[PDB]
Amino acid sequence: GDPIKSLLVVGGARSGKSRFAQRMAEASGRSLVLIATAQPDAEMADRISRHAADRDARWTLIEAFFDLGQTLRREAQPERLLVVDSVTLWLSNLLLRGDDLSPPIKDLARTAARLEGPVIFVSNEVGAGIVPDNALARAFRDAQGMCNQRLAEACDAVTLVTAGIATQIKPGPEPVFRF
Amino acid sequence: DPIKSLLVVGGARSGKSRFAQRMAEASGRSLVLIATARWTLIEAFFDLGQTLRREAQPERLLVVDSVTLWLSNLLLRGDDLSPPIKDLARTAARLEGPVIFVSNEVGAGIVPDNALARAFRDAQGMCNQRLAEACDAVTLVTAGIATQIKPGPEPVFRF
Amino acid sequence: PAGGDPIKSLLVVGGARSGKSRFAQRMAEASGRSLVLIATAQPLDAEMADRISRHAADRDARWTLIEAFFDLGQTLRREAQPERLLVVDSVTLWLSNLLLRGDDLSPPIKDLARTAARLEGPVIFVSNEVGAGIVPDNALARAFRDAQGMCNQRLAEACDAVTLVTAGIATQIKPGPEPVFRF
Ligand SMILES: Nc1nc2c(ncn2[C@@H]2O[C@H](COP(=O)(O)OP(=O)(O)O)[C@@H](O)[C@H]2O)c(=O)[nH]1
Ligand SMILES: Nc1nc2c(ncn2[C@@H]2O[C@H](COP(=O)(O)OP(=O)(O)O)[C@@H](O)[C@H]2O)c(=O)[nH]1
Repeated sequence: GDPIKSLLVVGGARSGKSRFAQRMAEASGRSLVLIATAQPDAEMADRISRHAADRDARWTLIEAFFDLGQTLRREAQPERLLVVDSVTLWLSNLLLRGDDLSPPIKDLARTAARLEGPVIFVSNEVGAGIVPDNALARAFRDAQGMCNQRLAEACDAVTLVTAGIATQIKPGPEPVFRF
Repeated sequence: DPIKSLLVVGGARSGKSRFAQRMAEASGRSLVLIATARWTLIEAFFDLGQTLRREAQPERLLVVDSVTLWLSNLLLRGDDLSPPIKDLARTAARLEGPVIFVSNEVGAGIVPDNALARAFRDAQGMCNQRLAEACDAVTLVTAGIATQIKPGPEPVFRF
Repeated sequence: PAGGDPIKSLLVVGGARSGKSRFAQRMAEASGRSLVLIATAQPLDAEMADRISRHAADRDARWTLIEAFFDLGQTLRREAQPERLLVVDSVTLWLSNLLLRGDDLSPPIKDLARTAARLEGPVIFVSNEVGAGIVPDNALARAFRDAQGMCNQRLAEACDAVTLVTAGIATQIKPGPEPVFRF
């Protein structure tokens, strides 16, 4: 079909969303850049090594632990495809630093909608479990859900990845009901 | 084809509440909100079934704010949830006018450590299955995007 | 191949109390095969014993039951036959049994995924999505969540068909062409 400038990929923990984003990037023929958001315990180091092992010499790596929107604005061009490592771990970095999450979320969705070069956003679903016991985890769950809603609105295409299988949900007609 | 009932399921801050609200405001009907200036507003923490029967008319379009919190209530009071959940599903088929039920998916994380969360997780799943079966239509809302799963033929696999 | 042609393998994925077991049961009862439940659930407590009771009560006398708390791949390889249909109770509870015994999870996950390629008869795998909540507090819960996600990826790749069950309603996601994008 026609080229898009923005894809959002939403999936659970260890859903295959990362691998799916990587394959969509490697099929594009663009210059490939990974926008890394993960801060390196041994659980994170293992993830970062797994991902790095499974990326060949075509890939450039730029770190953006906090300044993700600014990084996207600076690095995006038609000749390149940027893949955001994890929207989730970027949100996690802001939360734990003390940041108010609503402005950076609003700014990222604004940036997504105005992109001049293609970007794939990889993000977690974290909303389909029980209400968390502590306040900070409830605020994170809330913000990640708000963030994915804003990004889905801004982005040209949205895919859900379940057990390694991609399903497109945008573009697509919203269901209509007559009562 | 017109429908009498819609179940809307999503995660926390999925966009499902605003999806259900917006489906009413597209309907041409007399929009009403149930809680557990074109809108009325009613409370039903413990009667929901009984309530919906009373407050539904052919011209009205009710919206249940959370199935999720009504469940919580019966849970807290120590109620056997199997009969009430069965009742509300029967109710959902026989309303005097249309109804949009808004409900959470809560089963797609790990098994909770405390008994009450485990019991609520279980009831919420059974409740969504029973409302999905009774309702004419069911939509999954994911990151603010609605996908229809009913009506539509369920897949069949042969062995 | 047409969609109604016999398949060898189906993965059914859903959250807790999603209808996934009933979906598997319905697909099995529509076949003409000898129906065998491969039970992985241990009656560790009253809550598990209740779930076991509900599953036993749901199944008419057409069903045979074979326990495989730990040795699931070996059980499938031994018990699969062209005239039988094997239904795996819960992949999730098999993994939970391995997690608490202390086994490394990756080798038996990969063995199960390869096994699903070359059974002598058809199989349905019922498994939980456990990835769509918040990151767990403890290390064992985090290791479990990660292994279950990896397991479902491997089973979905290996199986002829994959369905997501949500509020008791099945949606097919395999077979089906993957989305394609140009950038
Ligand atoms: N402790 C911890 N581990 C994480 C976190 N985020 C990701 N991980 C680990 O990385 C896994 C997800 O790996 P990844 O390849 O990113 O998954 P995919 O892209 O969904 O297939 C999880 O199951 C965890 O093991 C986090 O915030 N905390
Ligand atoms: N305590 C405990 N309960 C569980 C576990 N696994 C499943 N259950 C219970 O069994 C319910 C799932 O029933 P099941 O018939 O398997 O659901 P379906 O196949 O998803 O409809 C859950 O909501 C829990 O109440 C577990 O590991 N521990």
